[PDB]
Amino acid sequence: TNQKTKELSNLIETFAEQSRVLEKECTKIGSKRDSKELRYKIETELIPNCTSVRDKIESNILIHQNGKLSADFKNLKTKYQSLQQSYNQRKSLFPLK
Repeated sequence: TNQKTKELSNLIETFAEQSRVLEKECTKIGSKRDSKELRYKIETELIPNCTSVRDKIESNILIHQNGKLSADFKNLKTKYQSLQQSYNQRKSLFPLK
């Protein structure tokens, strides 16, 4: 409703996308597309931006005030964590060469 909290959803809205992205880039990790540029883009562009997107959401106290939104990012950062883990492992099992 509020413009301030509205701006938060904009960050979350991206996180939500970045979330699917991580799982997207993570799904290809060690699978054909497996390329240094990918893992690099992932850790140097995706995750860094996804998590950075969190700090932006977490920075907005409205995230702690708004119960609904509070869960929004929480679900993203949460699901995002699973992605990094599922991929981080795969990346260790599917080395490039």
